[PDB]
Parts: sequence; C-alpha cells; structure tokens
Amino acid sequence: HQLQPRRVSFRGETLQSPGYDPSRPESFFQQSFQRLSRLGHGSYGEVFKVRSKEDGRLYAVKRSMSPFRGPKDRARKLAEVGSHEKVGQHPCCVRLEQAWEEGGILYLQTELCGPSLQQHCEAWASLPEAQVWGYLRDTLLALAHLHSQGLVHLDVKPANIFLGPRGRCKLGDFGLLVELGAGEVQEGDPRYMAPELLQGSYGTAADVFSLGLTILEVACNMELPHGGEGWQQLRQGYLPPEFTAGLSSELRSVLVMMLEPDPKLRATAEALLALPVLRQ
Ligand SMILES: Cc1ccc(O)c(C)c1-c1cc(-c2ccnc(N3CCOCC3)c2)cc(C(N)=O)c1N
Repeated sequence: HQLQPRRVSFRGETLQSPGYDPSRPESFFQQSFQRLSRLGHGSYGEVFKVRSKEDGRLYAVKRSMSPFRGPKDRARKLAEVGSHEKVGQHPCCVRLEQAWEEGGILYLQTELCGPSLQQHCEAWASLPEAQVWGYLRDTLLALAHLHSQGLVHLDVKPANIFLGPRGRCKLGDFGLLVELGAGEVQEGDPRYMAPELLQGSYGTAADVFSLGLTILEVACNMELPHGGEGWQQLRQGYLPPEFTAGLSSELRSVLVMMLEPDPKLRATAEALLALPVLRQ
C-alpha cells in the first residue's frame, strides 16, 4: 500500500483537494492535474505544463526523478520548498502555489511562466537592447526583494530567469538560495560565479555580480568562460571588448558597476534600481 500525499511546507497535513479522492489508486498529481506538455527534464526531475482540476488555471509542476534514498536526501530536497516559501509573493519571482510529497517523490507547483532567458536567446542574432533593459530591471527587483529578506541566490543565470507577460522577467529555482547559518547548498555555474565565492565568501553582492554576467551573456550572445584566463579577465573590473560589440555605452556602464570584483565596491540592487536609466 502507499501512504497518502502529504503537503510540504515549513510554515505551520494530508493533501485534500476538490477532485482528489484518496480511495482511488492514482496519485494526487495524476488525479488533480491535466498534463499538457513537458517543459524540461534532467537529473533534477521533470517539469510539466498542467491545468489544475481544482481551479481550471494553468501551472507548472516540477517532480523529482527518483524516490528519496534516506532521511537526509529527503530533507535536502524538501529544503527547496522552505527556501521558496521565504521568497513568497513578488511580481519578479516565480510564485510557489503548493508542494507535496507522494511515493517518495517531491512535487512543486508554481505559476506557469514562459521560456527561460536561455531559451529565449537561443531561439531569437542579438536581443534588442530595450528587451535586455527590461530583463535587467525585473531581475534587479527580484534581487532587491531577496536581499530585503536576507536571502542570496547563488545561481543567477539565464536558465533560471523566466519570461512573463509584456517583456517581464521572473527569477526562479530557489534550491540554491542561502539565508544570511548558510544551510546546505550545491555548486553554482562557474561561468557566472562572483570571484569572492572562490574563498567561500558570499553576500547580497554575489547575486548582483552573477546577474551582471547573466545580462552580459544574453546581450552579447557569446558563451562565457568556465575557467582559465578568460574567467579571470571578466573579474578584473573592466569589460573585455570581446563581449561588448554592439552593447550601448549606457548598458556597458551599468554592467561594469555590477561586475566590480570587490564586493564592497560593487553596486547594490537598490542603488542600480535608483539610476535614472533604470527608472520605471
Ligand atoms: C516548476 C518549477 C518549480 C520551482 C521553480 O523554482 C521553478 C522555476 C519551476 C519552473 C521550472 C521550469 C523549467 C523548465 C525547463 N528547465 C528548467 N531547468 C531548471 C534549472 O536548470 C535548467 C533547467 C526549469 C519552467 C517553469 C515555467 N515555465 O513555468 C517553472 N515554473
């Protein structure tokens, strides 16, 4: 026999939902959602576009790949939900609707978003810069929100930022969020990593640096180095001309503020948002 689905939350039960019958053998996920498409799959699991039977609206649902192997494995996976709950509701962050576990599998149901910035770039040669400014501003708003909550995203990158309506950006994938102890956290993508993280040092500034390289990459449509001399030369306090062909003086000026190697000299999200060029 199989235990009933249980809600996963770190705030304050078995899952009951209109349309869900525990008497029937299919999973909560099978009974309570219509699977429309698969949006992604990897070792992290699978992500589906679904329609909810409870309210008729569209959502995304992520489910892990294999059953929990032991109590610590379970605890580490469930921690994503606690982190996401700390982020809560914000128009530039992917909103978690509910999470549950059934059959040793973890499900996160969120609002449905569009393609990642990685995907949008790939299927776009370069993005119009007005689009890029929108993505920069919206993800800065997300970072100001995270920092307001004493949170740092240690894996800001094009794959973790999702398009929304009319040019809007939402930051997601909060499994590598840390609170300002740190908690367990996995290896972020070296391409976008702030230099201080090599010495294990982190803070609000690290995700500003990663957003800087994220936006640089999408604006120039060139792969950033994962190590070696080219990695070092993006972390010196200048923009290598290799990456700035086409980029306006205005965008360059803001990126260099974000890419300052000394996290004490690096701009904050709120200071960037207060720049005339990022108004509204
Ligand atoms: C379901 C969910 C739960 C928590 C969460 O934080 C998020 C973002 C999502 C969520 C994830 C994805 C998605 C699609 C394909 N690949 C990835 N990847 C992950 C990072 O590595 C690359 C591959 C992610 C798409 C959407 C969507 N469009 O609505 C979505 N909401």
